[PDB]
Amino acid sequence: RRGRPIKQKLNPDVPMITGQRVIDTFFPVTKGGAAAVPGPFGAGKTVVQHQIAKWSDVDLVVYVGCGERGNEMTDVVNEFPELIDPNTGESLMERTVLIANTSNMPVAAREASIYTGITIAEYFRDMGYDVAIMADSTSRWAEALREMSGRLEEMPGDEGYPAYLGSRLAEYYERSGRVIALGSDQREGSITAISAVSPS
Amino acid sequence: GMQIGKIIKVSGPLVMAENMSEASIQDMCLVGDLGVIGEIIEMRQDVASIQVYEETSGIGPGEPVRSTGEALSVELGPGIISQMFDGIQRPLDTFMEVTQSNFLGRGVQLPALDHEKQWWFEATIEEGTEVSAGDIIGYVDETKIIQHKIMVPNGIKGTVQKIESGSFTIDDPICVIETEQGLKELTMMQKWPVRRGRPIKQKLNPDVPMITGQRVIDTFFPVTKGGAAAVPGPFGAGKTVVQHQIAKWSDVDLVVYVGCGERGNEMTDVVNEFPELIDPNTGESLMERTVLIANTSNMPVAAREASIYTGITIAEYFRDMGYDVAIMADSTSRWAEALREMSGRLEEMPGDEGYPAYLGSRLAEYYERSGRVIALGSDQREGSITAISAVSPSGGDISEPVTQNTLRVVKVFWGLDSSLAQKRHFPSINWIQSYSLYSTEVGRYMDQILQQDWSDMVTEGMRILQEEEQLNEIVRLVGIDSLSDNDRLTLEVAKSIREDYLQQNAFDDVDTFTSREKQFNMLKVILTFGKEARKALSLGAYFNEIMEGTVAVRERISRSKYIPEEELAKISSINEEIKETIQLIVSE
Amino acid sequence: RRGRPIKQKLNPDVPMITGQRVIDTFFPVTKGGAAAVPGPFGAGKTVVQHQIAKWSDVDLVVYVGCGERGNEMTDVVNEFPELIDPNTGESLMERTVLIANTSNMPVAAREASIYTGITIAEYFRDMGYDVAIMADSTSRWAEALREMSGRLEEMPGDEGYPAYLGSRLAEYYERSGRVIALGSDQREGSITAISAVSPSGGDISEPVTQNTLRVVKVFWGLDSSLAQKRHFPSINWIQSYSLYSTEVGRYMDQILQWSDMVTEGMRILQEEEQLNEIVRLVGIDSLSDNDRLTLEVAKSIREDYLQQNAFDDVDTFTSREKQFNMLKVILTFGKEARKFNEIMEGRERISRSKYIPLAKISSINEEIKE
Amino acid sequence: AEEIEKTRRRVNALEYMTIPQLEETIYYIKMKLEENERAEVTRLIKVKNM
Amino acid sequence: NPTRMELTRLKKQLTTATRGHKLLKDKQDELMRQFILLIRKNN
Amino acid sequence: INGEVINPIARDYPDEFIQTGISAIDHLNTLVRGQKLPVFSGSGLPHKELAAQIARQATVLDSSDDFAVVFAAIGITFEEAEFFMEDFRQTGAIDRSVMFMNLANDPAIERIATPRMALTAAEYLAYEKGMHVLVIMTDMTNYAEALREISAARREVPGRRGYPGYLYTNLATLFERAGRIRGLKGSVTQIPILTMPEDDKTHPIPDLTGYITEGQIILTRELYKSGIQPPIDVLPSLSRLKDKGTGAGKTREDHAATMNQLFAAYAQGKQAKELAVVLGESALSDIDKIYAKFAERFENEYVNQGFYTNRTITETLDLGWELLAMLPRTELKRIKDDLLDKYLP
Amino acid sequence: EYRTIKEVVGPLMAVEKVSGVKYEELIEVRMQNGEIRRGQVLEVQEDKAMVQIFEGTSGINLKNSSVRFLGHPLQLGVSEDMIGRVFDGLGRPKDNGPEILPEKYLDINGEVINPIARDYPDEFIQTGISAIDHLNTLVRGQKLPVFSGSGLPHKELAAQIARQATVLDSSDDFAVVFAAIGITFEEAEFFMEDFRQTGAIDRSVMFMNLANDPAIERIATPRMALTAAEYLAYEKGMHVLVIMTDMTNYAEALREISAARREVPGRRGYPGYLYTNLATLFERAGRIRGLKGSVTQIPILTMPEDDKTHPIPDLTGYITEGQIILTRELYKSGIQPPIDVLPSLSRLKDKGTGAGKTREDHAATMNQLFAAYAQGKQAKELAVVLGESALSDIDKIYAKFAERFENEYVNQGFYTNRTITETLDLGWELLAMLPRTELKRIKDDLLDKYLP
Repeated sequence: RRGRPIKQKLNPDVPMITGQRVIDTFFPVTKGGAAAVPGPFGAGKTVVQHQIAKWSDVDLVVYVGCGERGNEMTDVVNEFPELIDPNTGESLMERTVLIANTSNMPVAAREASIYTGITIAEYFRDMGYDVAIMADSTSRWAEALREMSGRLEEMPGDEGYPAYLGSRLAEYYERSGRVIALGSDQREGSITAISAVSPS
Repeated sequence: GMQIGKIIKVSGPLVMAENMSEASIQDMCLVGDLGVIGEIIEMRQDVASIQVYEETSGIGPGEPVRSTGEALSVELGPGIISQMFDGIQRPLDTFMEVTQSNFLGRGVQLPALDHEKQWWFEATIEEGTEVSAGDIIGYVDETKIIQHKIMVPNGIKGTVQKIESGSFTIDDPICVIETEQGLKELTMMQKWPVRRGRPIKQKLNPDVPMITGQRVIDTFFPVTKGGAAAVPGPFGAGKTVVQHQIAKWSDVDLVVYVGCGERGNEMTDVVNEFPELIDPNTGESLMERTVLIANTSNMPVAAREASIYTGITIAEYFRDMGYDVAIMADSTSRWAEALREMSGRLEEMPGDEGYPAYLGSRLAEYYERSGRVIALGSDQREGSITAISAVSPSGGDISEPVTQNTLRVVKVFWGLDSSLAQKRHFPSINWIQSYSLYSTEVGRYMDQILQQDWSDMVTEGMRILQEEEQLNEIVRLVGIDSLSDNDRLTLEVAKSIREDYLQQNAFDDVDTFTSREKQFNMLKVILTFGKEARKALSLGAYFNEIMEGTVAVRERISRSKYIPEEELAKISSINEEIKETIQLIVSE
Repeated sequence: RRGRPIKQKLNPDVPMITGQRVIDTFFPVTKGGAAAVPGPFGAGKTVVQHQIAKWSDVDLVVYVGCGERGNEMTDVVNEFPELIDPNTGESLMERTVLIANTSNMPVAAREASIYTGITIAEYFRDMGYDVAIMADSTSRWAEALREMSGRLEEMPGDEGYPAYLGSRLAEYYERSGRVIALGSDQREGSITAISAVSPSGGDISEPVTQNTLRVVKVFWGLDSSLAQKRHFPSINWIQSYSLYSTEVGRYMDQILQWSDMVTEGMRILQEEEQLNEIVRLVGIDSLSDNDRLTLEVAKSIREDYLQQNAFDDVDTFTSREKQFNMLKVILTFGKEARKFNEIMEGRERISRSKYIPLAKISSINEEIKE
Repeated sequence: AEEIEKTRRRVNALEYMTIPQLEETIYYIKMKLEENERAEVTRLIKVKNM
Repeated sequence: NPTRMELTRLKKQLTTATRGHKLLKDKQDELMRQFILLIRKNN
Repeated sequence: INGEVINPIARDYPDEFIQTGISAIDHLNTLVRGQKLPVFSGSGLPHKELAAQIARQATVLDSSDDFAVVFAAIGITFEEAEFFMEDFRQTGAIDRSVMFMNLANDPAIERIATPRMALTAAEYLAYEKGMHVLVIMTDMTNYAEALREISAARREVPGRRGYPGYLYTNLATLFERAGRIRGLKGSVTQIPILTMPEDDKTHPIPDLTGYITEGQIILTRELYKSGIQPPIDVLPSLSRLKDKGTGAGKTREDHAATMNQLFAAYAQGKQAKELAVVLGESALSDIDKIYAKFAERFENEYVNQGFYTNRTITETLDLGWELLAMLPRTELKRIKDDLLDKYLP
Repeated sequence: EYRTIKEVVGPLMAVEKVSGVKYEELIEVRMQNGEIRRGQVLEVQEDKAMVQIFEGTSGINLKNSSVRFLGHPLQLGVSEDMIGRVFDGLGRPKDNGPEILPEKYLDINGEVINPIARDYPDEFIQTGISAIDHLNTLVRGQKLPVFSGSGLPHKELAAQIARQATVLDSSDDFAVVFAAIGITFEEAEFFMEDFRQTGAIDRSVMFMNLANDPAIERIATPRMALTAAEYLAYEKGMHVLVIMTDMTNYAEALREISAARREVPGRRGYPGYLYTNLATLFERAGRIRGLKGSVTQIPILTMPEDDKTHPIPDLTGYITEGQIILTRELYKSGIQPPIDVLPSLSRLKDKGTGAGKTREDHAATMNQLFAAYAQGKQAKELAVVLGESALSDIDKIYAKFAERFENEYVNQGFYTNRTITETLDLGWELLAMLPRTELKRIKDDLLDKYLP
C-alpha cells in the first residue's frame, strides 16, 4: 500500500514499441506512460493485452488477472512458456510475474492483487529496468471497493462507488512513470501501466 | 382468550402496543377503544408494531389492542353465494341492515356469513366411513342454481361416527369424526387464510378450451379451463360488455367478480348491472351463481390489496367441490397500487417505478393459484379456476411493471382497442396485437372433437387478416384501383372475416352467442368463398365479374351470424350456392 | 420576521411603468405585484434588475444583495448617485436603501438580509409610499435554509431543501402587496417584489423556482439561448407569463384609448413557435407565403421591439406612448402585407424606431400603406 | 428529378439522424432520471436512521 | 439537461418527426409516379 | 371532519346533466350530478377564472331546487382569495354558497384541514338537509405539499417522487366523499382543481387523482398563448360518466352524435393544418382545406367563448351544427341521415 | 435448541442468547403449531444471530417458537442414482420416486478450481444444431449462453440441445443437468413432458423451480444443479452439460432478496454484486488437469426490452466465453432456431474443431460461410435502401446466398438433429453457389478436395 521511494519522476518521452501498427502510429504509449483500455464485452481486450505483453520492448511484464475469467489465467500459463524470443531463446514466461484472483475467488483479494502487482513492478523498476504492468480488469477492483464500502455503511458516491474511488485510482497510476531510482548510481527505470476497464 | 395489548405509540398510521407477546406475525387486530382494522407487521419482545388501515385520529396510548388470533381469512360455507363483500369479506348487505346506516363506521365488525340462517343439510355419507380432506359428507341446495357441497375440512382425517340430515345453522355440529386426536365436531362452515392457497392433489394442464361463445375469442384467441387472460381496458372500448358476455356465456359453474379499488361511481355501475345479468340456462339472475367483491378507492388499503386473494381463495373453495370457476378481476392495476402504497408505508426498498421489489412474485403467486386441478378426496374430482384480469396502465402502454409481470405468467392477451371501437368494430379486440398461447393445443382438441381440419382454417383465417394489414397500407398510398385481382379478393375475404365473423352484436338475440358447431360452419363458408373465387381467378375470370355475380350469396354469408341454432344447415348450404354461383360465372 | 401590520390588503391594479418594452407590454407588473426572474448564469441577471430599480415609478427602492457578488453592490453605490431624475434634480440613491450579504459572508445572514429588507420596505409602505424590493438572489437564501436543514439533520425535501421551503417563500411574498396602512388617514401604499432565482443549469423544475411560481403572479423566464445570440433582455416570451395581463390590458385600453394588439402580438409569437417546431425537424422548404409572412412579422416583433439595450441612451427606457406607436407600426406592416418575395424586396425605419427621441414613428404607418 | 433528390435528402436526414438522435436522448434522460431517484430514496433512508 | 420537462418535449418532437418522415416519404413516392409517366414520354 | 366512507352498494348512479354553460364541458366532457370531475391546470394558467365561471354558471335544468356551492380555497395567495370572494359577492352567488378560505401563508396543518372542513359541510347540507351541493376546491397541489411538510416533521421516508406513500388513500378519502346515495334526496358533486408540476400528467398528484376521479378537464398553455378562453383541450380531456347525462329527456337527441363528429373533425382538421406546414398548401385537397378551416373556427369560436359567456346547451349544440355545416354531407359519417336531415343547416 | 427469538421484522428474525453460531449456517424454526421452517444466518454478533426464513415469517409466534442451528451451510446429498430423477429448487424429490441415499453431502457453493489445476476447455460436443456446431462450436468445459427475449423460442432450443447433445467416440459417459429457475407450472410441464417423451430423462438430472416458489429457493436452484454436475463430472468422470433457464428470473429473485435485506441497489436496481454473484455460478464450468470429466454450462436468458446492455445480458457476456443470439427478425421469418450468427460468437471454438475432433475442413468453411453471409446480408440491405438496380450481379449472387443460408442452413427444425458431417457437407453445398474465385478464405488444397 506504500509506493516504493525514488529520487524523482521523469517525463516519459520515449515511445514504447508494441509492434501494433494502430498503437505505435496513431495512439503511442511512452515508457513510463499509462494507457486505459476501456471496452464492451467481447471486443478482444485479451488479444490486445497479450500482444502488448508479448511484443513490448520491456525487461519485465507484471500481469495481473483482477477479477476475471479462470481460463484466461490458465491460458497465460499455457501460452507464455511457448512464446520464445528467437535471438535470446528466452520464453515470455521467463520475464513475467503474473498475479491471479479470478472473478469467483475472494472479492477483497481483487484489491490485494492490484497492489501486489504494482509493488513488484516498482521493485524491478528500482533495479533500472523498464517494466510493464497489465491490470485486467481494474473495474473488478472497483467493485470490490464498492462491496466493502457497503459493508462499512459508508455514504456512497457516484454509482455506489465509494467517495474515495477517484483518489485510490489516482494513487495507483501515479506510482507508474519513468524515474531516477534510489542509489548513488542514479539509474533510470520505468513502469508503464496498461489497464483494461470494463464499463457496463 | 389471548392477551389484550395496550397502545404505547400512535404516530400517523403506525401503532405500537405492548403485551402482545401471545399474538402472531400478520395477525389482524382491532386497535384502540374504537377497534379499527390493523395488522401486526413487526414484533420486538412483547411490543407489536401495527399498520392501521383506517383513520388513526382520536386514538392514543393506553387504549386496548385485541388480536383476532389469525391472519386475514375467509369464512366459507352456505350463504356465501350471491353476497357482495369488500376486500376483507365485510358483508355489504348486512352492513346496511344491521348498522342502519349508509356508511362503514370505523369499529363496526360484522361476521361475513349469516350464522343464524337455517339450511337443510342432506347427508350423503353413512356412518363408519373413513374420510379425509375433500371428501363430501353432504350437500345444501344453497341457491336456485348452485348446490353447495359440504366437505371434510383440511387437517381432519378419521372415521365418521355420527351424521344425519336436518335443518342447521352454519354454527351447528352436523358431524362427528373419530380422528387420531379423538372425537371432533364438524359444522357447515370452514375458515381459510386468503394468502395461502387451498391445497390440491395434482395440478394438471389446462387443455380444455372454454366456450365463451364470442367468436374472436373462441376461434383466434382461446382461453382454456384453468388458463388466464389479461385485458387492457381503455375507456370507451367496451370492456364491461365483453366482461359481461364472458361472465354469462362461458361454460363455468361459478363466477367470482373482484372490484379491486375502483372509482366510486364506476363501482356503483357494476353493483347495479351485474345482478341484472341473466343466466342463459335458467333465466335467473347471474348472482345466483356469483360471488362479488366490491372495493372503492377509499376502502382500506388492506381490502384493496386482499381483493384478488379473497376472491381466489373463494374460487379455490368452489373449485375443490369439482366446479369450474371464472375469477374476474378489474382492475389489477388498482390492486397493484395498493401494493405500491404498502411498500411506501413499510419503508421498503422500492422496485421499478416505486412498486415493491416483490411485485413479480406476488403476481405469480396469484395466477399460479388458478388452473386445472385434481381436488383432494377419494373421488379425485377435477376443478378449475380460469382467470380473466383487467389491467389499466397510466399511459395505456404495456411495458409498465403491472402488465409486464402479468404477461409473464398468463398465456392469453386480449388487446381491447379504442380505435377499433371508434370504427364501430365490436368486440374491440385487436386481431393483430392479441395472442393466445393455447391456440396450438386448443387446435388439436378442436380437430379431434369436430373431426375437421379446424386448426388449418383458423391459421388460414389469421393469414388473410395478417396480409390485409399489408394490403391496406398500399391502398392508402397507391389506391384501390391499382391492386391486382388476387389482392382485391384477399381484401374482400379479410373484410368478410372482420364484418361477418369478428364483429358480433352482444345485444342481438342470436348474435350474442355462437356455438362451437356454428362457428365452424361460419368460418367454413367465408373461407370457401375465398377458395372458390381464387380458383375462378386462375381459370381466367375477373374480380369484378365475381363480385357482381355473387351479390346474393355474399349477403347470405353476411347474415350467417343470425342463423338460429336449430337451423345450422342454412349456413352449411351456402357452400353449395358458392360453388354453383361461381361455376355459372366462369361459364357465362 | 414579523410582518408590519396593516388595516386592509387591496388588489394591485395600477401597472408599474418599468420602461422595458417586453415587460410593460406582455408581462406587466402592478404596484403591489410580485415577479420572479429565473435565469441561468450569464443571462444578464443583474442589468435587468438595475433597469427596473432605476426606471420604475416607485417612491423608494430597497435593494438586497443576497449571497451574491460584492462587486455588484459596489457598482450600485457608484452608479445610483449619478442617475439624476431631471424632474427632481436628486439622484436614485436618494430614494434607495441597500442591504448586502455577499456570497462569502456568513451563511446564516442571507436569511436575515431578506427579512431585513422586507421590513424596511413595509415601514415605508406604512407612510403611504409605493416601494419596490429587489431580492437578488432568493436561491442563495434557499441554500442557506438547506445547509441549516442539513445541519439539523432534518428530513430534506427535493434537492436537499427543507420540507418547509414552499411555506417560507410564501411568507415572504405575502408580505408584498397593495394595502391600506394603519392610521386614521387610511393611507394607500404598496410593495412590489422583484426576485431573481438561480436554478442550476436553468432547469426551472427545481424546488426554488417551482415553489416560487406557486405564490408569485409574474414569471420572467430568462433564456440562455437568447442570451448567447445577444438578444437582451433574454426573456423567453413563450415560457414567461403575467397573471396581471388581463387587468393591465383594461387599464391601458382606458388610458391610451391595446388589449387586442398585445393578444395579437403574443398570438403571432406563439404561431412562430409552433411553425418553428416543424422547420427544425423538416426544414424551411415548403413554406407558403402566409407562413413566411407570419415569420417576418414575428421577426419584427423580436428584433425591433423585444430586443432593448439598457446601455443605449435612448433605448434604455421607452414610455407608454412610444411603446404604443412602435407596436402599432409593427402590426400595421403585418396587416397590410397580409392583405411574398414581391412585398419584401420593396422596414429599416421600423428597425430603428427604438432610437427615436414621437411624430417620426407614427408617420411610418403611412409609408407602409403607400 | 431535382425535387425528388431534395425530398430524399430530407427523408434520410430524419430517418438516419434526427429521429435516432431523439430516440437516443430520450433513452438517456429516462435512465438518468431513474438512477437518481433510486439514489435519492437510498439517502433518505440513511437520513431517516440518523 | 435530463429534466422531466425535456423528456416530455423531446417525446413530442419524436412523434412530430416520425409523422413528418411519413409525410415526406409519401410526397417522394407521389413525385416518383408522376416522374415515371413524364420520363417515359421523354424517352 | 374526516367523514365516514360510503358503503359502495349504497351509492346511486349519477343521472342528471349539469349545465356549466361552457360548451367544451357540457357537450364534449359532460359533468353529471354526483360525479368527481377535476380540472388539471398549471402555474399561470387561468383555472382561477374557469373556477369562478363554473361556480357562477352551474345549474341543473328544471328541478326548482338550486345549487348550494361549497368553495374551498387551499393555500392560495390573498389576491386570488379576494378575487373569488369578490366575484361571489358581485354576482350574488355568495347567497348560494359556503366559503372556506385558506391562504398561502397559513400553516400547513390548516391547509390539510381545509378540504375536510369543506366536505364535512357539504355532506351535511347534502345528506342531512337534502341539498344539491357543488364542491369546488383549488389548489389540490397545495394540499399535497402540506402533507409532505407534516410527513417530514414526523421523519417519514417519502414514496414516489417525494410524496407520502399514503397519498393515494389520502386523496381517495377526499374525492370519494361525493355522489348520490340511495334513498336520499341530496347529492355531492366534486370539482377538484390542481396545478400540474412542470405540466406533467404522470406526476403523482394528477396521476393518482385520475385513478380516483371520473375523468379530467385539461387546460393547456398552447391554447392560452393563442388567446383561447377557456383554454380547454378537448382531445386529452375526458368525462367517464358523460353518456349518463346526455340524450333525449336529459339534453337533446343529437348530443352524442354531434360530440363524436366534432371530436373527429377537430382531430382531422389539426392533421390538415400540420400537413400544410409539412408538404405545403399544394398537398391539401379541397376537403382538406375545409377541415383546416374547421379546426381554426372550432378553437376560435366554439372553445373560445370567454370567461363571462354562459351558453345554454341548446346554443352550444346549435353552434356545433353551424361548424359541422362547413363539411359536406359525405364527411359527416358518425351522424345517421335521420338526425342529419333534421338539424343540418 | 433455543427459545429465544427476540425480534421478527418482515422476513428477518433476530435470535439472542446463542453460542457457536457461524455466518451462513443453516437453521430450523419449529413454530408454535409444529410447522417447520428453514432459514439461513445472515449475520452473527456476540450472542445474536440475524436469520432469514425461506418461507417467510407470516404466522410465526415469537415466544412459542424455537430455533435449531444445524451446524452446516446449505447442502446437497449427492448420489449417482440422481440420473433420471426430478428434484425441486432445494434438491427435494419431485417425482415421488423411491428413497434417495446420499454418498455424501456437499456445500452447494462448491470450492474454487485452482487456476494452476484448471484445464483449458478442449474437444467437441455435438449439439446437432448447425449454427452452433459449425460457426459457434460448443467445447467441453465451455460456458456458452443463449441470449433470447420474451416470445422467442428459447424453451424449444433448450429442450432440443438437452436431448440432442452428445460426445463422439465415447459411449455412456455423458449426462445433462437441467435447472429450471422461476418458471411457470405450464412451462415446467413442457420440459417434463418433453424429457419423458424423448427419453432424455434417462440421461438427465432435473431441478425444477417454479415462479411461485420462495425467492431464496429460486437462487439456490442453480447451485444445487451445479453441485450435482461437479459430482457427476469430477467424481464419476462424466461429461456433464448444464443448461439453466431462465437466468433473468434468477436475477429478479436476487434483486427481490437483496431489497428485502435493504441492501443498496446498483445499476438498474440490481445488486452491486450482480457480476460477482453470476460469476460464482458460471465459473464452475471448465475442466481439471488429470481428471476425466467436465462441466459445460449453457445459461439461457431473456434480454429485457431486447436490450443487450441491460445488466443481465451485459454482465453475463462479460463472464461467459461467447453468446448465441436469437432475433425477432429471424423468428418472424420462421427460422428454427432463429440464431443470428452475425452477433453470435463462441470464443473457444478452435479447441473443438478440425481434424480428429470434427473434420479437417471445419475452420476454413466457417470463415468462408460467415464472411459470405455478412456480404450477402449487406447486399440485401443495399437493395432495400437504393433499389435492386443498385447491385452488381455478384452482389445479387451474395444476396441469394444469404437467403439459402438462412432458409436451409440456419433453419433446421427444433426436432432435427444434424451430425457434424451433415453440417459440414451442407456448408459446401452453399459455398458452391459462389464462384471459386470468390472463396478467398479457403486454401487450394481444401477447395480441390471438398467443393462439390
